[PDB]
Amino acid sequence: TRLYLKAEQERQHNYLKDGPYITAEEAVAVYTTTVHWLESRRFSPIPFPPLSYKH
Amino acid sequence: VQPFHLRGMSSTFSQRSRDIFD
Amino acid sequence: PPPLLVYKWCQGINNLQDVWETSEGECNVMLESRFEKMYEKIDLTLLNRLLRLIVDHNIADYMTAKNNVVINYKDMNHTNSYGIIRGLQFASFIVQYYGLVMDLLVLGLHR
Repeated sequence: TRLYLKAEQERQHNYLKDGPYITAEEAVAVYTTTVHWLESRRFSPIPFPPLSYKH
Repeated sequence: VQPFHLRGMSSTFSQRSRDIFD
Repeated sequence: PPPLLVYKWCQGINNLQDVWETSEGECNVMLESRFEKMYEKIDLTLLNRLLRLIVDHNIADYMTAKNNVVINYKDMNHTNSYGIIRGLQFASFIVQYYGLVMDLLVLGLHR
């Protein structure tokens, strides 16, 4: 448990040091892909429950 | 609204995050 | 129950249009695989941007904000910034939506 904690604390600091491992273009690709899929299905977003949803 | 901008980040990591996530 | 899933998968393999005919050199391929390190390689900012399309933005900020917290084991404290906290309550949603984003990459939009 202590060894895995020392590994996790090391890899999180390595992520904070080396920056994000994802590029911007792949993020734009998956974002526009999700946009095209959700606009293809006419998905209505989940609203916040205002005062009394009665469920 | 008013995007998240994780507690954490250093200077250059904030710069890279603002570059690739905006 | 998952054995019913196996039974319906076998029935779906059986009920295709001429699935076992190999007189003209056709082939059947069965791929099975696992997404390696699916739980540890979710960036939280990308998760928030993909999560703001389906819910209210305060809900997505609450779902992203819980993942950025300090994990403790009896002497050891470290903050979490990469990968989701898999033991949350609502985390069962997060794996099932993010993996949906994988289906648009593997299967393609048309199929």
